[PDB]
Amino acid sequence: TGPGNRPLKSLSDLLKGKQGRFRQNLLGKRVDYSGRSVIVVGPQLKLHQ
Amino acid sequence: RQAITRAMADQARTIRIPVHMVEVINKLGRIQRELLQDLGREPTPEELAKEMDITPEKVLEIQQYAREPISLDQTIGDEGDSQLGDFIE
Amino acid sequence: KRLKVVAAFQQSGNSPMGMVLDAVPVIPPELRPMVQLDGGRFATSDLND
Amino acid sequence: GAMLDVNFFDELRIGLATAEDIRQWSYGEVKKPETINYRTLKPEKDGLFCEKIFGPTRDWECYCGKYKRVRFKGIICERCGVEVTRAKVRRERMGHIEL
Amino acid sequence: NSVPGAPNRVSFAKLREPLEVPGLLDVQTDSFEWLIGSPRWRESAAERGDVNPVGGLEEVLYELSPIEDFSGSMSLSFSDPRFDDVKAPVDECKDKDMTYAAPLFVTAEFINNNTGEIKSQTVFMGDFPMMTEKGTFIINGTERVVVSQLVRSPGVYFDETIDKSTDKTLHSVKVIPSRGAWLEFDVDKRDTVGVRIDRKRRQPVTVLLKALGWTSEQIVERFGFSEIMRSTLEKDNTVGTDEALLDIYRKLRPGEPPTKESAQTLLENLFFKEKRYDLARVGRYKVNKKLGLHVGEPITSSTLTEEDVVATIEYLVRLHEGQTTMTVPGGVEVPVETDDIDHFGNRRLRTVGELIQNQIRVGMSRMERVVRERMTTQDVEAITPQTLINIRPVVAAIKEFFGTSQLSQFMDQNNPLSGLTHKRRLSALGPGGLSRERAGLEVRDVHPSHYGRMCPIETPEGPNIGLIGSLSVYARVNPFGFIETPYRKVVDGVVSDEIVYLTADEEDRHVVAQANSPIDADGRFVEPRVLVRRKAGEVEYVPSSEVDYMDVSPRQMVSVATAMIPFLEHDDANRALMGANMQRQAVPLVRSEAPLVGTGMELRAAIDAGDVVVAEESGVIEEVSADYITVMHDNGTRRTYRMRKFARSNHGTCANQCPIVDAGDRVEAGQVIADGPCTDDGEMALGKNLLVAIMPWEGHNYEDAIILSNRLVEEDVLTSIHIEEHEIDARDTKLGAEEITRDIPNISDEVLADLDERGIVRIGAEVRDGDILVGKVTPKGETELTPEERLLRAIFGEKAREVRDTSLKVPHGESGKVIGIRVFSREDEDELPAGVNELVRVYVAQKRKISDGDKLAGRHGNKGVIGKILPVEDMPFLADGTPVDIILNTHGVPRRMNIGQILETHLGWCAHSGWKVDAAKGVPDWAARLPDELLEAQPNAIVSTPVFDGAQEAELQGLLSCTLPNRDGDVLVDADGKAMLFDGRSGEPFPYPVTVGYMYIMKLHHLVDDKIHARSTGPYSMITQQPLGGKAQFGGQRFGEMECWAMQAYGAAYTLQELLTIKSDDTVGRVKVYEAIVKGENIPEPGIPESFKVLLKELQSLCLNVEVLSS
Amino acid sequence: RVLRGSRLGAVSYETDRNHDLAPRQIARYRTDNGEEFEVPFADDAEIPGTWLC
Ligand SMILES: C/C=C/C/C=C(\C)[C@H](O)CC/C(C)=C/C=C(C)/C(O)=C1/C(=O)C=C([C@H](C)CC/C=C/NC(=O)OC)OC1=O
Ligand SMILES: [Zn+2]
Repeated sequence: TGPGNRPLKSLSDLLKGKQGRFRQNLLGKRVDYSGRSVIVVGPQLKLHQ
Repeated sequence: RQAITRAMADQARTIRIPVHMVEVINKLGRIQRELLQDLGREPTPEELAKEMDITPEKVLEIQQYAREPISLDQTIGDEGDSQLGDFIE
Repeated sequence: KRLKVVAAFQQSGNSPMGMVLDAVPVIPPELRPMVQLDGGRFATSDLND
Repeated sequence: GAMLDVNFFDELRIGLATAEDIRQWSYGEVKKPETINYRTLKPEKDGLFCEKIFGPTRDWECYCGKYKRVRFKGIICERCGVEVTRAKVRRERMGHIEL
Repeated sequence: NSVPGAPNRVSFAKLREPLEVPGLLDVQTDSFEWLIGSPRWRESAAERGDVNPVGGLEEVLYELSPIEDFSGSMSLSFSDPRFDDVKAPVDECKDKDMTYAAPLFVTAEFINNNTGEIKSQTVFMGDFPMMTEKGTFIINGTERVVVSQLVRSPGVYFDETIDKSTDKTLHSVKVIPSRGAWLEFDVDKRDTVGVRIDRKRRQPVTVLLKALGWTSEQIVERFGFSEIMRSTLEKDNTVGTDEALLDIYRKLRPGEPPTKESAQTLLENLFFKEKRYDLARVGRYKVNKKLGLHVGEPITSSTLTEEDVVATIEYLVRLHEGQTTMTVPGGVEVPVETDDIDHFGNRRLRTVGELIQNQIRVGMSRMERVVRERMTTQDVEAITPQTLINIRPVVAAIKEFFGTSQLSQFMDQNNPLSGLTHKRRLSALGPGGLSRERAGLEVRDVHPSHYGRMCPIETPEGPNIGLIGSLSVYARVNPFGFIETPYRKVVDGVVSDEIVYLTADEEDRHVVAQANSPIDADGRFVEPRVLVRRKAGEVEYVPSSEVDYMDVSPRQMVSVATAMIPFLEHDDANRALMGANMQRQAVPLVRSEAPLVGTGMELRAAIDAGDVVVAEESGVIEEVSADYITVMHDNGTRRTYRMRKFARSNHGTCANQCPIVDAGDRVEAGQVIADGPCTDDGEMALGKNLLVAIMPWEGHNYEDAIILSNRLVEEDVLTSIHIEEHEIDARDTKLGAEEITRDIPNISDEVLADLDERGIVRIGAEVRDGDILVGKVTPKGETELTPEERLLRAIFGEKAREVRDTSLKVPHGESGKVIGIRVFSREDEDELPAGVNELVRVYVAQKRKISDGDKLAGRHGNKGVIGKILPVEDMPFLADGTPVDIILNTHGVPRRMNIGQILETHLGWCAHSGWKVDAAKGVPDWAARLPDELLEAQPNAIVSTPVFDGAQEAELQGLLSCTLPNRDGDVLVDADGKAMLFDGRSGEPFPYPVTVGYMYIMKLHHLVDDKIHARSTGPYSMITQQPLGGKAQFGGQRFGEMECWAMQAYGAAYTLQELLTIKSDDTVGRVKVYEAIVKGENIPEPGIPESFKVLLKELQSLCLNVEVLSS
Repeated sequence: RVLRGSRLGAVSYETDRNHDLAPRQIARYRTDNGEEFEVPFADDAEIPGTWLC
C-alpha cells in the first residue's frame, strides 16, 4: 500500500482488458471526430436524414 | 539509529534527495510543527526563514523540493473507472 | 491433473526452469512515466515504487 | 518474429520467458533505484529513467549534449553514453535487474 | 395564515390540522447545537426530562478522561469545552475562502499520583467548523452540507432462517455493538448451539459459560427448561473453567503460547473492559429495552455484562422453543420475538452531530495514543498539559471529514427547494453504513414503519433507489438517533390535542388511526368503525374503542418536496417520484412568478429554505434599495439587510434577492422581506404559468417532446441567468516566475483590445469562445529552433520572446458579459497556496434564453426536451386570439397514470379565469362542503389544494361549470373543460374540442448548452495516447464493446478499424490522416494501434515471452 | 478545468535523413564472462578502454 491505504497498482492490474472472475464491460477507446447532444423529434425529415 | 535514518533519507522518496537536504527539510518540518503549536496558526515563510537563519527566498525552494509525487492510478471519480492518467493533456 | 502440466512442458520445447525467475525485466520508462503537472508537482506511475 | 510491427501477423505466439531471453531483450542492467536528480530534473545514471539504457529524452540529443542533430544518429557519445536517436525509444526499450 | 407577510392563498382543505409544520431545518440545527452544547439545547433538553444533559464534546471528553500511563502514577484529564466567537463572519469567509470556524478551548488537567499536583491550563484545541444559520457548513469558501445517515442500531438481533434441506427453523443472534467484536449464539442444524465469537467460526455455548465463570452444574441449574442447552452440555465434551478458557484462547488467535491463567484477562478484556468494546448509549438502551433488564435506571457503562450475555442466550433458546415472553431474573418479562433489521425501531439515524462526534472521537483516540506515548518519554515533574496535548491529529481528522468524505457534500443549491431538500436527506450509504452493491434488494424496499418518518415517494431514480430518502414533513429525530413522529393521542373515542411524538417501536404496541376520519366536531368519532394501522403494518377496521392514536394530519407520510405537488394523490408513485426529483432542478428564472395552484408548502418551505431575507424583529422600513433594507425597529436600534445580488450558486445559477416592500411599510417579525431565487412574494415559485393544450400538434410533440409558443422567448417567460467562475493562477516555476500582463507572444491587437492595461478583462466586455480573459505569460527557456522558423524570423525581423503564452482563454461555447473580477495577490499579503503569487477569478455571465433541446417538465413527472419553438402566429389559438403557450401530448398522459397534470390543468384554468358559484338558491350540491370564500374567486387568483386533502373531482366539475367570462360574452372553456381551438397554421378550426389550461411547468437544469459537444482533434492523454475525456476538455465519446458488436453485426470492417486505430491510438496515424484530409489525398491505411503495443510491453514485462510471427 | 503535464524532454522534428550521416566506427568490447558487444562510436573519438556494456 501507499498513502491512503490504497494498494499500489502492479503489472498484473495494468492489463487493459483483464477480466477478473466476473465479466465486466470493456468500455473502449474514446474515438475522435465525435460528439453528443440531446435529441428532438424531427417530423419534417425524410427517413434517411 | 544512524543506519536507519540514513536509509530513511536515501530510499524513502521516489525522487531521491541527498541526506543533507533531508536534514534541512526535517529541520523545517520540526520548526513548522512547533511554531504551529506556539503561534496557534501555521507560521509564515519569512517567519520560518528568520527562524532557521535562511532566506525567505530559500524556504520556498526547500518546500518545493519536499513535494512527493501524487500517484497516476488513483481513480479520480467517486464512480471509479477513470485513472488520473486519463486526464493529463 | 498433474499430467496436464507435465505433458505441457514435455510436448512443447519449453523448460520448467523458466518458472523460477532469475532476472526481472523493467518495463520501458514511458509506459510508467513520471510526468509533472504544471506547478512542480510530480505524477509517478506507481510501478516506480 | 517480426518486431517492427507492420501489417504482418500470421500468428501471435506466447511462451514462458526464460532468463536467457529476459536478459536478451534488455538494453542494460538498471542498478540504482534513482529516479530523477531532484534539481536538474534529468534522469539519474543507472536509474529507472536512465537515458543510457532506456534512451534519450530529447530528440537526437545525448546526455552531455555533445551531439544534437540527425547528422549524428545511430552513434553513441563515448563520454555521456547515449544512443543519439529519436526520443520514443524510451517507449520501446526494456531493462532487466540481475537478482 | 399564521405567517404575517403571507399572500392570501385560498385553500380547499377540509381539515383543520392541529400541529403546524415544524422548524424544517431542526434535523440539522438542533443536532449541531447539541454537539456544541449551546444554551438553546441546554434548555430544550431540560424541557423534556433529560436527567443529565451532556453536549457531544462533553461526552467525548468524559469518555477520554482520564488519560493514564501504564504506571497509573500520573493522570491527564479534560473538561469544559468552550467556544470563543467565530474568527470571520460568514460572507467574508465565503469570499476569501476562509472556512467559517470557531476555536475550541479545553481546560486540561495533569495529575501525578506519586507526589500530587495539577497542571491546569486553557489549551487551544483547533479551529472548529460551525453551522451557519441555514444548517450549512462553509468550507474553504464553499458551502457544504453534512447529510444525515441511517445505520442499524447496535443491539441484540434475532432471526431464524428455515433450513428446508433440514426443515428446521434455525434461530440465531448477533450482538453487534458500535465498536468491538461481534458474537453469534446460533442453533445449528443438529440440535445444538453455535457460539462463533469474534469471527472464530465455532463454539458450543457451554464452553463460553464455563469460560464466563460457570460450572456445568451451574449451567444445568440456570437452564432448567433448556432442552438443547442440556443436550449440548452433555456433548459439551469439556469440563473445568480453565479447561476451555484455553479452548477459547487457543482459538482466539492461532499461534500463540497460552498462559492459561493470564488469558483470563483477554476474555474479560474483549467484552467487559470498557475501553475496547462499547455498544454506545444507544446500544445499552436498546438492549435494556429488548431484555427489560435495567428498566428504571439511567444508562451508562456501555460495555456488556455477564447478565447481558446469559439473558441473550436464554432468550435465544426460548425463541428456539416457541414462546411468548421471557422474564429475566430481576427484569420485567418482555415479549419473545425476532427482530427486523429494516424496521425503523432498529435502523437509527446518525445525524450530523453524531457524525462530527465520531470524527472527533477518532481524532481524540490518536491524540490519546500520543499523550500516553510521550507521557513517559518526557521527564516527570517537568511536563505541562500543553506539552502533552497534540491537537494536529484532531484538526486533521476534522478537516478530512468536512472535506473529502461522502457525507460532506457540496450543498446542492440550484434553487431554494434543492437547498432545503439536500438537507433533510437520509442516505443509507456511507462509511459505516452499507455500500451500494453490497446492499441487497431488501433494504431498498419500503417497510411499513417508514410511514410518517421517511417519505416513500421521494428518492433518486438512478441506481440508488431506496438508499437515499428524505424525512417526512413532521418527523423529528429521537435524541438516540431514532425518527420520532407526532400523533394525537385519543381516549374513549375522544380525539385530544395532547400531541405525542411516538417513536418507531412504540407505534407498533398501539393502534394508529387516520387523520381523515370523520371526527364529530368534539373529538368523538362519527362512524363506529375506523381504519387503523396495526402492528406489522396491516390495515383493519376497529370499532372506536381501541383507537388510541390518530395521525396529526394527512400528508404526514410525504416529504418536503412531494408535499409541493398539487393533486399528488392522483398520480402514480412512479411519476410522482419523478416529479419530486425534477422539482429540485428548476433554475431560478429572472422573473419568478408564483403558481396559480399549489399546496400549502409553497410558503413555509420557502421561508425555511433560508434564501428569503426574513424581517428579524417587527419594525418599519426606513430606506430600501436594490441592495439593502434598513428596518427601524420599534425601539431605537436598526438593521440593514444586505441583499445577495447575482451571487454565483454552486451550479451556475443566479441568486438575486430583490426586496419586495416600500419605504413606508411596516413589517412584522418573522416576515418575508426579500424574494430569493425562486420565491415570488415569499412563497416557492419554481417556474411559470403557461397556457397549455393537450393535443398532439403536427408530430413535433412526439413521445414526450414539447412544442412551445415563441411568446416564452420574446417576453422572457423562461430565461435563466448563469454565472460561471473562471480561475487561473500565477505560479513560481523553476525557470522563472509566471507573469500576468498584456505583454503576449505573437498575437494581434484586436484580441488584446478588451483587456485592461494589466491583463484581466474589463468589467462588462462581452466575450466569446476564444477570447483572452486573463493575459498571462510564463518563461519557456530555449529550444533549438527550426531553421525554417529562424529564416522566417529573419525575414520579418522578430525576436524570440522566450516567454511562453499560457493565458486564460474562455473555454469552448461560452459567452456573455463579464460580471466581476476578484483578484488576489501574494504581494497584497492575502494568503494563497505555496508556489503561487496571483490568483485571479473572472466571473462571467450569460442570459440563456429558452431553446429547443432544453428540458421543461411539469410538477407531475411529465418531462421532455423542448421539441420546437413555433412562432406565435402558428400556435393553436383560442376564440379570443389568445395563443397557447405550450402544447403537451395526449399519448403521454394515460399510460403513465399521471392525471394529476390534467386535474391541475383544469383547476388552473378555474384559478385563472375566476369563478362565481351561483349561490342564488342556496348553495349548489357539489359545493356543499367546499370551504366558504370559494363561492366567488377573482381572476388570476391563486388557490391551493393540499396534498391528500384537496379538491375532489366533483368540486372540480362544479367549479368548472361556472367559470365567469373574460371580456366579451365568452366562456372559452365549456363545462367539460375543453375549447374549440382554431388552428394557427392552416386556418380552419379543429373538428373536436381540445383541452386547454394553465399548467405550471418548470425549466429543468438540463439545458442544451450544458450538453452539446464536438471534437475533431483535441488534447490527448499522457499515459495512453487516446483523446482526452469529457466535455471539460474536448474529448470524444466512448466507443465501448457494445458499439463494436453493433458495427461488426453490420459487418462494417473498415469503419471499425478507423474508429479503433486512427481516431484513438495510431499515434503516427493521426497526423497522417489529418494531412490526408487537409490536402485532399487518400486517407492512408491505419497502422498498429497504440494500446496493443503498450499491452505487448506489459506482457513482456511479466516475463511472458510474446512474439509476433510473420510466417 | 485542465491540468497538463510534460515529460522532461524536448521534441526536435527534422526529417530522418537516411543518407547524410556522420560516419562512425565500431568497437567490439568484451565483458568478463566471454561476451562480445559492439558499440557504434563517432569516428573522431578516443575509443574508451572500459565500458558498462
Ligand atoms: C496483447 C493481448 C494479450 C491478451 C489480451 C489481454 C490480456 C486483454 O486483457 C484482453 C484483450 C483486450 C480487451 C485488450 C484491450 C486493449 C488492448 C485496449 O486498450 C482496448 C480496449 O480496452 C478496447 C478495445 C475495443 C473497443 C474492444 C472491442 C471488443 C470487441 N469484441 C467483439 O468484437 O466481440 C466479438 O480495443 C482495445 O485495444
Ligand atoms: Zn551526451
